[PDB]
Order: sequence, then structure tokens, then C-alpha cells
Amino acid sequence: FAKLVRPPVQIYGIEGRYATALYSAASKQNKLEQVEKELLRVGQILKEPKMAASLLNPYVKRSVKVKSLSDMTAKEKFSPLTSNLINLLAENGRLTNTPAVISAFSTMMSVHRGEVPCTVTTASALDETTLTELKTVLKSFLSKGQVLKLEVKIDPSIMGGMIVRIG
Amino acid sequence: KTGTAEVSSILEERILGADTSVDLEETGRVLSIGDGIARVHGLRNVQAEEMVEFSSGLKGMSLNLEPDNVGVVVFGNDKLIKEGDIVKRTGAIVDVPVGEELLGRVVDALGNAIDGKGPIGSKARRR
Amino acid sequence: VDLEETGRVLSIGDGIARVHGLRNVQAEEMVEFSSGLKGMSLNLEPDNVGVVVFGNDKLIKEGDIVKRTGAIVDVPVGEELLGRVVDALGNAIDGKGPIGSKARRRVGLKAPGIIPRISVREPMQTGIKAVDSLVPIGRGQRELIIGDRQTGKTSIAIDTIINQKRFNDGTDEKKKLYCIYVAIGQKRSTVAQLVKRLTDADAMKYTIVVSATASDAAPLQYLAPYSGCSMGEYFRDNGKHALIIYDDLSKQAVAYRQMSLLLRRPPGREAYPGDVFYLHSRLLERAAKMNDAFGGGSLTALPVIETQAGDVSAYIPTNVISITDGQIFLETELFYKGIRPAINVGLSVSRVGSAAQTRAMKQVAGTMKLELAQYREVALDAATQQLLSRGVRLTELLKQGQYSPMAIEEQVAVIYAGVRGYLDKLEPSKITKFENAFLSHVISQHQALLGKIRTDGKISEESDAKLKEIVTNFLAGFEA
Amino acid sequence: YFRDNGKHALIIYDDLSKQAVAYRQMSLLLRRPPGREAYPGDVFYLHSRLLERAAKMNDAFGGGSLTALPVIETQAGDVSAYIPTNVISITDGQIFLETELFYKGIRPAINVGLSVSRVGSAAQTRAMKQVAGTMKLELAQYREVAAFAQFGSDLDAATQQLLSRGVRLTELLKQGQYSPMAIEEQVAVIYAGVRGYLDKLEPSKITKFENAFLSHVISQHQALLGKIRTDGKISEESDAKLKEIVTNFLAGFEA
Amino acid sequence: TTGRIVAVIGAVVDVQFDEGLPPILNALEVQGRETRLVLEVAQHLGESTVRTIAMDGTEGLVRGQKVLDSGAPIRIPVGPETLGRIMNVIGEPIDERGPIKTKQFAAIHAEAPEFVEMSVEQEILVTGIKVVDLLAPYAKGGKIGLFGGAGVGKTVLIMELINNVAKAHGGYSVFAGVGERTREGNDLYHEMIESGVINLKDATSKVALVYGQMNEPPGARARVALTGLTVAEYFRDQEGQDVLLFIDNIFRFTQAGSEVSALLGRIPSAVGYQPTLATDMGTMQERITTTKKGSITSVQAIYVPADDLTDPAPATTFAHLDATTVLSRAIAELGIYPAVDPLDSTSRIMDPNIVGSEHYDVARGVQKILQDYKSLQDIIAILGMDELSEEDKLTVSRARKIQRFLSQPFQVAEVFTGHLGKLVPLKETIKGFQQILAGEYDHLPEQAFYMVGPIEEAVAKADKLA
Amino acid sequence: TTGRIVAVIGAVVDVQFDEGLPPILNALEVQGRETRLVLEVAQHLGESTVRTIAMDGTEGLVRGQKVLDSGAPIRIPVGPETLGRIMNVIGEPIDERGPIKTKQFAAIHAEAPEFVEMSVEQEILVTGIKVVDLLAPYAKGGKIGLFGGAGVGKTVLIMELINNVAKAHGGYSVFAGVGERTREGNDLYHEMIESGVINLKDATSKVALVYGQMNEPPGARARVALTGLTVAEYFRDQEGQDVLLFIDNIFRFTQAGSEVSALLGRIPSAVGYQPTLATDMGTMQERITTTKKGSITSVQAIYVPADDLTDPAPATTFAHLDATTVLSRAIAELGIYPAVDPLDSTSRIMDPNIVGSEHYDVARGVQKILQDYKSLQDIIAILGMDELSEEDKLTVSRARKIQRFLSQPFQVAEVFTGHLGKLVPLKETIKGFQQILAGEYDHLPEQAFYMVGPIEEAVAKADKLA
Repeated sequence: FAKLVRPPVQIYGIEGRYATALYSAASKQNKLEQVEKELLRVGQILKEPKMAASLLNPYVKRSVKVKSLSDMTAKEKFSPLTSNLINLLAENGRLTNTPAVISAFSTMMSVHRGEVPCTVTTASALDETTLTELKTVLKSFLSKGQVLKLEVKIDPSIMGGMIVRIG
Repeated sequence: KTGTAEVSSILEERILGADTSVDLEETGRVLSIGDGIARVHGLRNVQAEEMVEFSSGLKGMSLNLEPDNVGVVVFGNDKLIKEGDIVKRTGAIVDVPVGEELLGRVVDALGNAIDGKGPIGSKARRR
Repeated sequence: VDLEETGRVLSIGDGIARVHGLRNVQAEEMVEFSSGLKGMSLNLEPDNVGVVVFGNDKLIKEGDIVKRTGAIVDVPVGEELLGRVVDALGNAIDGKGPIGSKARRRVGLKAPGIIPRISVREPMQTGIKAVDSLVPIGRGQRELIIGDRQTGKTSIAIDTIINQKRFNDGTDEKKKLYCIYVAIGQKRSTVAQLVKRLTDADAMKYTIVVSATASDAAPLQYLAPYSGCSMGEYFRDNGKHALIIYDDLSKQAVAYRQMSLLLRRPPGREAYPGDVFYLHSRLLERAAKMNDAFGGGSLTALPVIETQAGDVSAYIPTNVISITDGQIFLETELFYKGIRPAINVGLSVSRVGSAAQTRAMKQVAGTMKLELAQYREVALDAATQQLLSRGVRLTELLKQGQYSPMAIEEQVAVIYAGVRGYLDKLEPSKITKFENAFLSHVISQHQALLGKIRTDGKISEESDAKLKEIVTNFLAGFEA
Repeated sequence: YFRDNGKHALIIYDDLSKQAVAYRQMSLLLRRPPGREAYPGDVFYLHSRLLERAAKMNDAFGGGSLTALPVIETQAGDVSAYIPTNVISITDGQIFLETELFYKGIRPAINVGLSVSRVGSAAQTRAMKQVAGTMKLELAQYREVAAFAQFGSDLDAATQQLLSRGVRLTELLKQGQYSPMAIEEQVAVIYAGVRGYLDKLEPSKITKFENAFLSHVISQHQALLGKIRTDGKISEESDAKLKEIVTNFLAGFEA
Repeated sequence: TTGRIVAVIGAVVDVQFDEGLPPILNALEVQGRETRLVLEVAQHLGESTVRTIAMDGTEGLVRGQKVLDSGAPIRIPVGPETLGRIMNVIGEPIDERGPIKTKQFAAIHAEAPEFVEMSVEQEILVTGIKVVDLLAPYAKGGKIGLFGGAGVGKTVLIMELINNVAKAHGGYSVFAGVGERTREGNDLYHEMIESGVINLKDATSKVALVYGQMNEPPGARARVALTGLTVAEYFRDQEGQDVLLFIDNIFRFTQAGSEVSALLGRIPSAVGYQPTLATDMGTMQERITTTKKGSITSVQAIYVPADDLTDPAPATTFAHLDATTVLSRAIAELGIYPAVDPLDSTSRIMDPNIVGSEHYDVARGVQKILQDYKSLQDIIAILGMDELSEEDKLTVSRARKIQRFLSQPFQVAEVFTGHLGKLVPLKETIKGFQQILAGEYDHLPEQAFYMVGPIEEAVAKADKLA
Repeated sequence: TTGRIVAVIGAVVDVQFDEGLPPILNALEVQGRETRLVLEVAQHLGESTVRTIAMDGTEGLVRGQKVLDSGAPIRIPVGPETLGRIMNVIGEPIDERGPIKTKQFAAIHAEAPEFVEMSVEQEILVTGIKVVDLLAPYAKGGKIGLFGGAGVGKTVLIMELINNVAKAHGGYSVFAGVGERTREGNDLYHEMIESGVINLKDATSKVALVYGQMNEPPGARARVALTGLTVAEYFRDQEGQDVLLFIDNIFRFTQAGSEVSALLGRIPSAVGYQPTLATDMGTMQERITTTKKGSITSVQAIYVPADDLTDPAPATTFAHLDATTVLSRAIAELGIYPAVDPLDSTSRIMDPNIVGSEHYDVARGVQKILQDYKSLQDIIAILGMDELSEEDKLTVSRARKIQRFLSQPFQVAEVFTGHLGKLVPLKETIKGFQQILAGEYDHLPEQAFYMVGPIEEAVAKADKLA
């Protein structure tokens, strides 16, 4: 068996069944953030195009899935007991699905002990707290100028479409 | 694969590398259990159609050797059976007691008493 | 490498190659597998290409290179097929090889507009009495030839064709008729034989035989009619008058269906998916009698369905019925009666037939249709007994043992005989006999008249009278 | 609500047939199944739970009711048809209305053999019960000699009369296109036939008899009817009058 | 906004516009598709991908190719300049008299007018057909749906109806050729040219043609219905008119929908259908009707798949029908024209009062008579005659006349009939059959009622014989 | 390439070949196969993993196995020792009388004879049985579909056919006991042995036996047919011979295949009918003909599935038919040996056009008479013959004579019945019944005609009777 852990993010199923494993596996031993900032650097040294198709080549033939990161980033110490799960991902073909594991992992990994919202007619109200609407009043203390009518707008809509909606 | 390796009985350590467990060859973990179908993780050189033994004292047969797991027909219950359960091979596909000495003997399909005549004559068993 | 115009076969085993790559691809491109097989990039999936394979797949090992051809599927069109038995690709599988059409034409080439077309009126012939009389038609006309297992069915076409031999071998600048015989599903010997007949009929010269024997990888066979379609329109629009015999779409449909389901694409009714309708429409709407710009064009489509148990109840038949401009049901039972030809007349119908064949013929034929009708109806009084007598004669008179058609003038003539009851002055056995003799008589003598009748397109009183006279004596002294 | 508030509510659900169609559809679009006949199975349940909510409640609930008249409009009388089977198993009968009869002009067009109320008597006035009880039978029997020997042509002379009786009743059970009534009136014509005063009449004119007859009883015997209406039952008054009326009035209707 | 062709699986065009996702129904124009390739958004699939429908050809659609959102759902010109024009689905000619240009465009998907301006009741239109008028008294502005088999003289009939009606018409007419044959439209074209009521001194003809033929991809066929509606609603409501809306054939629409359903990833309901089939019905059908804002007399050719009516599609349809017109193939087979199954063809306003109940009643006796007579048919089928009953023997014969009497040859389609067809006003009709009810003919040749209009002439037809 | 079993889910053995995935239908031999578990490649699933179909069962197997792609399909010995020998599909005895090893081995990937190779006419063939030859005389290369009752001397009949042909054209035969009921094939053996047609004195008996029993996989049961088919192409072309392909039952094949299609999860056509049912058939069927170096005429035992014919399989089948043998248990019941269902065994390829117009006509005359005669049987049935005119009575006699004359004792069972057969050369035949038709002999006794062969021999029997 294992033990379920989730520090905020948190998807459940389809990579989210997966993330919640290394979530208890990295959070046990607490190599979690050491592997976040690992996985973050790897999020782009992977995603590239010197390779569009040489660190994420899946196939032209299988050989990549034999090992290409079981061997090219186990060519990196990066990922040194979480590079086993990338080797699984490399064999198991989900190697293009990593962006949502790492997004789950990092919007996981910050916000991993944090809270994001966005109410009505704000939109960058998107942060990492432990308490709420004391903090988003602190965003109205950026200046209450600039907010709750733009970015995303009480103009047509909240307020403006509601008097149209009564008819 | 999917879910059964986002299954972190497996996965939660495969990360780490860490694993070492059931043979997953000759043993399995019950992946799912419902309906006397134990999707049993592992088992892959299990005899095909092998009657196995459960970590519930029951037999099942590892019928479908699927690439990850084994669809194991449970020769019985499933409440009792739980996930992760070790399914240990027995090695063995069925043989049944055979002889010619069941003449006067009422059995369960396995070639064993249900008569309540105690046990039957079959000194032999036969695949 | 290019995995963007070429791909490596990601999976194939339903014989549909999932190909990774080819990307830069269009949509609707004819591809090539490395197997010299062609495919059509059916699916531009975001990721790989579902390619319907124009071949077979023990002919392929995985990862196979599929190269774009960079061309959207075309089929040869032109006139280099007139004399050819081809595969759809237009390779003469007679074994003549490339003696095929130089031009190729996008198999995508929809039905001309309404306005582009201008209706039929084009006398269309078979020399097959029944047709030319009773379901007379123009040329554009989709008309279903329907009846079971070469029960002469196939025979019918031969006579039809045969009449056109003289016409194509004539400068019937209307009945220089390109036959497109789409041979669908038909075992090769069968075709060979047939072909042979046609060779003998050597109408092949003005004829495409789009050739699908049984065997054949279906998507190709499937493609084949469409191929044919491009070509037939090629005549049509280039004025010329084409005849397509789609023989039969039943087989396509199956093939397709088979294909469909395998494509894991739905059914519905009869397990087929409904773009089997689309199939037929898309193919057949492309058939027409054009306007004048297209040289009045025609491609007359004689689709064939060789029935299975007259179950037209059958959706696909229904489909077709509504599409078609009539159907000719041939009745096996009659055939079995010996009735050669064996038609179920009742079903053989041209709603559309009107004023697009032969006015001459109408003068006896209209009346005949009617007469036969009544004659059938009484399936006693003298009135009817005549009809019966007459009728039994008439039965013979559209009877026409396989391997014979006619030009019209003769047809009107012999019918004429019956309709003046001259054949009633016989009884059925002697009719044929009469006919042969008579025929050679008029042929000789009244060749004047026969030529003339052919000329007149409309029976003239004169012709009637001369004919009558000819007949009357020919008849009278020879009541065999 | 009405039920529980004593109110007797009548719902005509016309129709659940369509409802299912939607419901499944909805399910399917949710990928939530297409059980037998493409409908997922708890559409029965759907309705069961729905319809159990139609009941005649005790007085604590005001005694009210929710009378449920579910409707199913059949495609071609297709009733073993899932939802119909279902529905049948909840319903305590089905009122089959019969088309042939319709074409015959018989509207209502019923087949009452295929209309059933297990319920029967809880549902009616005595008035009607008294005249109707027999009538049902009289038709039943009438039908039967159309049927054992599936010929409308007869098997016994007795019945050549009885058949007349049946036939008369046939004219009577019809209902005018766009026309309801009330029970004493209904009984009025029914008594007339049941106790027979109009087999001494031709069957088509029976209804005609009613127009007059009815306008008469309405006129006169609203009195009498006053009684029948009162009794919910045909009374000695009513009856006595009726026997007489029907005969006399009928006599007047004719002659 | 622009999309990428992300997947093309035929004319189901999976588009990813990442440039936001405009409505479900936002109409798209494909870039790199010079030939105006409309896709209509169907789903917001997620992933900024929509499933859209090309209605059209999928030539040269590189996966990635730019598709430009048309910024509204599909809009079409509507304007009087459409009449006498064969407009395709796409608001464009196929009159090929240059573009069918109009003042206003309309988004073609629309609301089903509210109940209250909808006139709640209607009045029987007269078709000039005994059989019709008498038996299924269809209503002006109603939706009359012509169930009928494949080419079953329906097509002939509708044309004849056009013939009978459209001429006489005060408002105008629309023909929406849904999955129509290019040919029939042709035929029609010429007929119309011919008729000259598609007068070309009129792009304001008496009839507007909107065609969405078979050869189109379904999306087009699917959509021609909406298109046509949109125009006509405009003429009815907007141009006040009593529109006659000839639709031949909605089935083909339906089919077009159904056809896509699969590869709308949907479960295509029974037989392949649509689960939404019904909503589909509401959504067009409820849009067409008679308001106080005029009448859309809605003539729907309905192919009855495999003449299967139990067939849910038709099964539904009846509900929508003010007039259900069932053509009897069975009858048709008897060569008969009027070939109807009138014991299946209805008008709700077939119900006494409304139509003059006598008129009706005269019918009720007939309807009955035939029906009983129908009943007999199993018995007869074996048994023929001689142990049955006499009265029935009479009815049989009478029915047999009646049967014949409904028959009427084709006036237009003398080309088809040979015959001249006939046309019968009410009286001869009501009387006609009624006379048969009087059995005035029961020594007059029975079949002689065949292919007649007036019973008089029929009487005559018996007579020349004896 | 080598594979490992990656999944065994049943006999779909998903093997991942760890190297290239060679074309489909590669026979792979699983190593760790005591008995040749050839896996026939079914899919290139990708992964160089195949969906395979096990030729073997699944019994107790471990996975991850080492499999060696045999790099080509299933190979079997072909050439003459297969005659008088029973091989399984793998081409390995089940005669259990040691090895066949007919010199060339084959992937049963012998293919269709192509357009150029076909005789562009194949003509009439004869069988040595009168009934056939006049009325339904075979065709060289052609497929005939066979009905008739379990060992009505059926089995025997077949054996006799095998006898006649194998001889008469220098032919030889392939017997595919397709889904043979193994015991019954054992039995079958014994008759053949018995009959000596199976010569143990020559595995160059008249017949090569392939038995592909019920106990084999569906695939195995399905595939034995091509295996055999492949053989007949050898004997045809290569041995130049006139192969007979006895398919027994093709239906049992059909089933065997059909199971596969389904089971592959692959949609088989409707009602479970193979998707590809027609191509399956086709692909097999097209490999039958007169090439130029021989003809493989197929003798197809056909169990009409569900006695249903439009039933897709037969529906298709018909396309491959030319001629049909309906044997008549009734004719058998009439004692008649032959037992043929005469007018029911057909050639519709018998045409005056094709065979002699005479041949045909004579046949036709015979057909006239018989058929009509049957009509008379009915007359006679109604109130007994007594009811006829004498010529007809005569014809009845002729018909009957012809009946008796169809009767031919059985040569291979000249011993068993004691009814010592004949073989009928055609001319004698056409003439034979025709002469009976010429009615001279209609005097002559009728059992004369009973169990004879050539018509002269009937004359002999007549005198000798007399």
C-alpha cells in the first residue's frame, strides 16, 4: 500500500492520480521542493527544441522508450530517485503529459502551501495564501485604484448586464 | 497502466525508484477487486490459466495475463479480498482429483467432497 | 527526416495505418505507403494520420514509410480507357498496363449545378425491347437495374451494350456511348468471360471497364466507382454520352460498410452508416444530363443492384430508389419460367422515362405497356381473352432470349406486328420463328422502310402502311 | 401539495413516453446509459418515485389526493415496450383506446378488454354500478359470439337477441366528440338501454334517442335526477320513475 | 479569431481556435480556403478546440491551417431578391443569375416564436384533392408532413400540389430542396421557368428556391433547413406573407444530423439516430407555423425511412403535424393515385364540427366502411368470399369503388399518367363518396371510379362500359 | 524478430517483438513451444507487438516468453504425399501416420490467380454422374454448393466423386474436414480407407486430407481452409492437375472465421457475420479457377446457415456459385442411388449458349418433362393416376424411367450394397434421357433404367429384365 498525501494541488486522476503518488513519495523524505526546482529547470531543458524530438522524441522508432532519459537526464543527476518515475513516463509514453504533472506539481509546488482565488471583476487575484479576504483586501491595498472594474470588468456585466437581465 | 501505475501502491515509491515487493510474476497485489475479479497487479510468468492462491485463502485463477496485471477469476468472495492483496502463485493450473473411485462420491467441481460423505477416493489428481 | 509529409506507421493492424507524421499534409491527400500502396489520409488527427489503405497489410511491416504523393486523389479521365479493363488507379488490369488515361481528374468533382444541366430527352437505347419501349429514358438518368444473380442480369447489360455497338460503331453523335462498366466484386473469370463477350461485341473500344473482380482490396473497389464517375462525366461534359453501369453498388456498400465498421464508425440501419446514402448521392448526383455547354452532356447512369430477395424494403434500396429515376426489377421467377428476359414489369418503372427516348416507339409502346397491363390484370370474356392471346404473344414479344438486342426501328416493327394482332394470328410458339423470318424479310426488302423508320423517329402512316403491307403478306402467307 | 392539503389534484402526464426520450437522451449525452430500448433502467424508478407521490392520502393530509392519469401515447400499440411494461407494472390498469373503432367512426374507440381497472368499484356510483354491471357483461357476451368462432355472424338465436342488446349498448358507450356529462345523466341513458327500451330501436338511433331523451330528462327529470343525483344511486323513486319514463318517454321518443 | 485545423475527419472539422472560442454556433470562414468553407462551431470541446462542422469539401486542409471566425453564427442574405432564385443553403445563387443579393442578412439559427402571437388555431386549406381535403383536411399555415416512400409519386404529387396551389396562392412560396436531387430541382427549375411564376422578370417570383442538395455534405443539408426557415420567417412575418414552404425533404435534413452524430462523437441514437433528434424537431419545427404574422404553410417532404414510420423519426413527426400526410405505398402499388394511406393521413381538424361535420360524416361512413373492409382482409385473403356476409359483400364492392374513386390521374403529369388528371371541388367529393354510400352504383362497373376527379365523370366512366 | 509474450489474453497473444514487426501474417513460433504455437500476426499493434492469434491454445503459460518470428507465415508441406494423408493445418500429420513433407513448404499465402491467368472462359466439366452431367454438368475450376443429408450415401457419394474425377481428369482432391468432428473424421478415415479411395497403398490416394477439427482454435478451424486452398493451387498449377477442393463444411469454416472476427473485438458484420466476410470468402475464393495449368474446382459442402440465404454468407456465396448441388433426401428416399435433389441441383451456367444448345435443350427437355411431370405428380396425387392421358402416363413412365435412369449404382460400394456401380459418359447420358424422351423404350421395363449408368446399359437391363 502507500499513504495519501495532497499539499494544495491536487488534481485526482489522469496525472493527478500520479502527482499524488510523488506528492506522498517526495513529501515523505521531503525532497519535494528540491525536486520541484529540480522538475521546474527540467520543465524547459526538456520542452526544447534542440530536441523537438531528441529529449521528447517518442518514436520515429522505439529506442527512446528503451531509454532516452532513463539515459539523457539520468545523464543529468537532476531527478536521482524521481528520475525513476520519469523513466516510467519515458517508457509508458506519457512523456508529453509531464507539463500538467509539473503544473500540477508547481501550482502544486508554490501554491503547494497556498491559496489562489479570483472573485468577480478582478482577474490577477491569483496568489498563494493561508487566509482570505483579508489578503484580497490587501490587494485592494495595492491601491484600491486599479481593481474590481478592470482587468475583468464590472462594466457590461456584473452591474451592467444585471439591469438588462430584469428586462 | 493508467491508474494502475498512477496507482501509487506501485507508483508512490517508483518515483523514488523504491519498490521491491511482490514478484509481480509469481505474486501479485490485488489491483482491484470487485466482482470476484481481481485485477491483480503483476503476475507475468504465472502459468496462464493458473489457479492461484489468494491472500484470503481462496483460489482464483489467473486467467488473463494482461500486460500489467492479471485478470483473476475469483473462485469465490471479494469482500474478503481487498486490494493490494497478495496473490501468490500456487504455480499450478488445475488438476483435480481423478481416479475412478469417485463412484459413490458427490463433489464440488474441484473434485472434493460436498457430499458430506467426507472425502472421496481419488488418490490421483489429474490435470 | 520528414514526418510531416511522410510518416512512419504508428500502428497498422486493422490495416488502417496510423501514421505518425505526414503533418504538412493537406487534407484529402492520396498518400503512398512503402509497399507501393496508396492510401488516403482520411484522418488528420492532431497527432497521426488515419490512412485508409489502398492495399493490404501483410504487404506492410510496421513503421512503414508513408510518403505523401502531395496529390489529392485523382483518377484517370480522358479516353485512353476506352478499350481498357482497369483497376481504379487506371492501370489496365487486363494486363495491358499503362494504356490508360493521361488526364486524371480529381475524384472530387461535384454534381454540376441545376442550371449547368439541362434535362434528358436523349434517346437512350439498349435495343432491349422492354427498355426502349416500356421504360424509355433519356441520358443522364440514374436507373436502377435490379434483379438477382446474373440471372441474365448481367446478360441484360450485354444486349444493351450490343445495341450500342452499332451506334458507337456508328457516328451516332448521340449514341456514341461510353460504356463504363463498373464491374464490382465480380470474380475474375466471370469478368473474363464477360469481357470476352464484350470483346466479341468489341464495344470495348468506346468503353471503360472499371474493373473490380471479387477478391480486391475493398477501398480500392470502393474508390473505383468514383473513379469511374470522374471519367464518365468526362464524357458527359465533353458532350459525349456516357453510360455507366454500376454493377453493383451493393458490393460497394458492403465493402464500405465493412470498411465503416472497421473504421469504427457507426452503422444504423442494416448496420450501414447513412453516408452510404451520401455515397450514392455523392456519386450519383454527379451523374447527369447536362446543358448544352457540356455538350448537353451525358452520363446516363445505370446503376445496378443485383437484388437479394427483392428486399428493397431494404433501406439501401429505398435510398437508391428515391435517388434513381426509376428501377428495373427483373424477376428471377420469370427467368425461372424461362422468361427471357424475365422482368418484373410492375416494378420496372420509369416514372421518368417520358419524352427522352423514342416517339416512334411510343406510338406502339405506350399502348403496349398498357395492354400488357391489362393483360396482367386479368391474372372468361372474349375481350380479355383477346388480351390474353395477344398477351401471350406479347409476352414472347418482349421475350428476347439472351444475346440479342436491336435498333429501334425493328423493335417498333415487331411490336407493331403484335399490336396489330398479326402475332395473334399466331399463337406463341410460332412467334419467334415468325420473327426471324419476317425479320429477314423486312431486312431485305423493307430495309427501305426500316432505315426509314429509324429515320422517322415517330411512326409515319406511310411507314405504317408500307410496313403493314409488308407485314400483311409476310404474315398472312406464313402463319408460323 | 394539493393532496396533502386535502386537495385532490389530477395530473395528466401527457406524456412520460416523451419524457423518457428526453431522459435517456440527457443520460446519453452524459454518456449515462441507454438501457433496454436505449433507455437507462431507472426511468421506471423515475416514474415510480414520481408516481407514488400520486396517491389518495388520509385525512392528516387533508385526505387529499393526487390522482395521476399518466398517459402514454403508443407507437403502434407497443406496450410490452419497455416503458409500457414498466408502466403497466406500476399502473393498475391501462385504458386502451382502440383505433379500428375510431375508423369505424367509433370515437371513443376503446378496447375495454384492454382497458382495465383492477380497482373497479372504489371508483364509482352505485347508480352506474347497478346499470353498468350487467352491461359490461352483456357486451362481453356479445363480443364472445363475435369471437369463439371469430365471426360477427352468430352461434345461437338467444344471442341473436343478446347481440342486439350488445349492439345497443355499443351505441351508447360512445361519447360525443368534444362532450362530457355527469353521472345521473349518464346513468339515465344507460338505464334506458340496460333495462332495455331501445332494442326496440335500431342501434344508430340510440344516440339520437339520447339527444332528445337527454334533453327531456334534463328538462323533466332533473327532478328525478335530483333524486338520483342525491342518492349517487338509482333509487326507488328514480327507478320507479325511470321504468316508467324510459318506457313512456321512449315511447314518446319513437312515437 | 483564428483556428487551426487540428483534425479533419472529413467535414467534421475539429478546430482549435486559440484565439478564444466564439459561440457554439459561431460561424467560421476557413483561411486558406478561398472557396468559402463554412464551419459552424458545434462544441466547445475544451482545449480551445471546438468541434465544428464543415458543411463542405475538405480539400487542402493542412492541419494547422488558419480558419477565421466569421464572428457570428451563420448569417445569410434574406430579401425578396431570393424568390425565383435558387439559392443554395449559403444564401448564394444556384439560380446562377449572379448573387442573390439582399439588404439584410440573417443569422439562420433562431428562436421559435412565442406562443401568444402564434395564432392558436387554424383553418383547413383546400388542396383540390378529394382525398385530401375530405379525409385529411389540412390547415393553412399548418405543417403538413408528407410521409411517403422513395420517389413514390410523392415527388410527383408535391409538384402537382405546387401546381394546384402555388399558382392560386396570394402570398408566396418557398421551396427548400433539402437533399433534393439536383435533377429534380432542375426539373422543377424548368417547370418553374416554364411556369413562369418563376418569372425572371422577378427575382421576386412567386416561389423562392433554396436548395441544399444531396451532393452537399450533411452539414449543408442539415443547415439548409435553418436557412430556408430564416428567409421564410422573414417573408411571413416580415413580409407579412402567407408563405408556402415546400420543403422536400426534411428527412434528409434529419439524416444529415444523424449522419454527423457519430462523428460528433455522440452516441447516435437508435439505429444511429440523434438523442437530440427531438430537440432538433422542436428547434426547427417550432420555428415554422402560423402566427398572427402570417402563415408558413409548411409542406415537409418526409421520407419515411424504409417506409418505417414506427421508426422513431416519423414516430416523432406525427406529433408535429397539423396535418400528417401518409402516402400509402400499398395503395400506390395498386397503381393508385391518389395513393394515400388516408387512414393514416390526418388532420386534427378532421374532427366533425370544424370542417362541417357532414362533410366529415360522409367521410365517417366511408372511413368506417373501408376500415371494416380492411379488417376483412385477412379473412378474405384466404377465404375470399363465399361464407361471409352480404352487406359486407356490398361494402366490398362499394369500397372497391370508393377506392377507385379516390383515384384521380395526374393533371400535370399527363406525361406520367398519359391521362389527363383531374381536379375535384368539394361538392362532387362530398357527394361523390356519399353517393357511393347511397350505393347508387352497384351495378355500375366498380373500377370505373378509378383515376377520376368528379364522381360524375366517374359515373360516366362506369357508363361508357355500362 | 523475437517476441515476448506481453499479454496472453486467450489465444490473442499479444507478443511484443522486440525487433521489427515483419508484415502481417507472419508466423512466429513461440519459443518455449513444445508444440508449434505459431502465432500468426494479426495486428501490428504498434510496439512491434502484435495482436496475434495463437495457433496453439493457452494452457498454463508463462509470459514474457521468447518467441522467434518465423519471419514468414505458417508453413506446411505441399505436393502429392498429402494425398492419402491427413494433416492438420500446420501441415503436420494427424493421420498420425508419420510425416508428410511434400517437398515444398508453404505459407498459405498462395494467392489469387490474377486476371491474366484466368481462363477467360472455363467450360463445362462432367462428373461421371448422369444426373449431374446432363442437367448440371460441372465447370472446370468452378465452385459448387452442396446440400444434402448426412451420409445418404452422401459421404459415399463424395467418395465416388473423388473416385470419378481423380481418375477421369487425372484430377486429385483436397478434402478439408473443416471443423471435422474428430471422431467422425476418424470414422471418415475409415470409410475412405475402407473404400480404398484412401489407399494406404499410396499416399497418392485420390484425396489429400486436411482435417481441422472442432477442438482446434477458431483460427485453426478457419485457417485450415486456406492451407488446403494453397495446396490445391499446388496440385493445380504445379501438379498441373485438376484439383477438387472439398470443403467440408465451408459453413463450419464460416463459423470458424466468424468467431475470430468477433473475438478480435473487431466488428464483424451484422449479426456477427465477418466484417470482411465477403473478402474472407473472396480472398479464398479467388484462389479457385482454371488458371491455365489446371483448375481447382471446388466442391463446397455448404450447410446453409440457418437455412437462410440472403443470410449474408450465402448471400455472398451465391456470387461464387455456378452450380449447386442440392441432394434430395426424397430422391434418396425413393431408393435412388444417386439421391440428388434434381431440379435443385443446378448450374445456371448451364445455358444453351454455354453448353451445347442441344445439351442444354435436351437437359431442358428433361427439365420440362420432369418439372411438368411433378405437376402431374400432383395430379396423380389428387385422385391417383387414372386421371391422366396416356402419353402423359407415358411421360410419367419416361420421367420415372429417367428417374430410374438417374439411378446409378455405386462403384466404390459395388461391394457394399452389392450394387455395382457405373460411371456415365456424357454423350450416352444426354442421348440417354433424350432417347427415353424419344419414348420408344417407354415400352421397356423401368428397373432397366434403375441403377445403370450409360443408357445402353439400361437397355441391357431391360431385356434381361424381360
